[PDB]
Amino acid sequence: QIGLAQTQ
Repeated sequence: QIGLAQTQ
């Protein structure tokens, strides 16, 4: 289980 969230 991997959750990866990115914002710029």
